[PDB]
Amino acid sequence: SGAIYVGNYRVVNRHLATHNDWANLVWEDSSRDLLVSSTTAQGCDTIARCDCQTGVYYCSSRRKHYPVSFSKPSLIFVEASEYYPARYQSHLMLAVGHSEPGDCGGILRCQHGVVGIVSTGGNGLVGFADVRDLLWLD
Ligand SMILES: COc1ccccc1[C@@H](NC(C)=O)C(=O)N1CCC[C@H](C(N)=O)C1
Ligand SMILES: [Zn+2]
Repeated sequence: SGAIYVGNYRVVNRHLATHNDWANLVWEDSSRDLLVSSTTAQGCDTIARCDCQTGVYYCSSRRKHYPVSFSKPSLIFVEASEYYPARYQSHLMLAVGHSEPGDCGGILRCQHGVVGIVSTGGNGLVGFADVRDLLWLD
């Protein structure tokens, strides 16, 4: 689990969005595994606007932060799960690092701010849903 809180927006993995997120829906994209909802209180986070390919992410299954080298946002095949059919997920960045299904929502950050959140993984890989292109979050 995990969310980004920026301005009057809450960014979460679409497959983990609550009844409340859907009732205050601003934008969602099944192909990116992202959902944005509106909030009344002002958020604590700031978004990176950069081309960084190194950063640090929080891994809840280890209660630890790990440094990562990650690929540019791209279209990657993701096997069927209990939440989605087999499909291509867009705006996804892969990296070598530990992740388990419940790690989704962990924030990836560079020196410029929030880059994205954990969305995929398996076998020593961790994938992050990019949010740096969503300029309207600011
Ligand atoms: C953090 O994700 C994982 C970690 C370890 C193992 C497996 C995973 C993920 N499976 C894959 C095929 O990437 C996973 O559990 N997902 C279920 C929820 C939706 C996710 C998505 N489609 O973006 C996929
Ligand atoms: Zn950066």
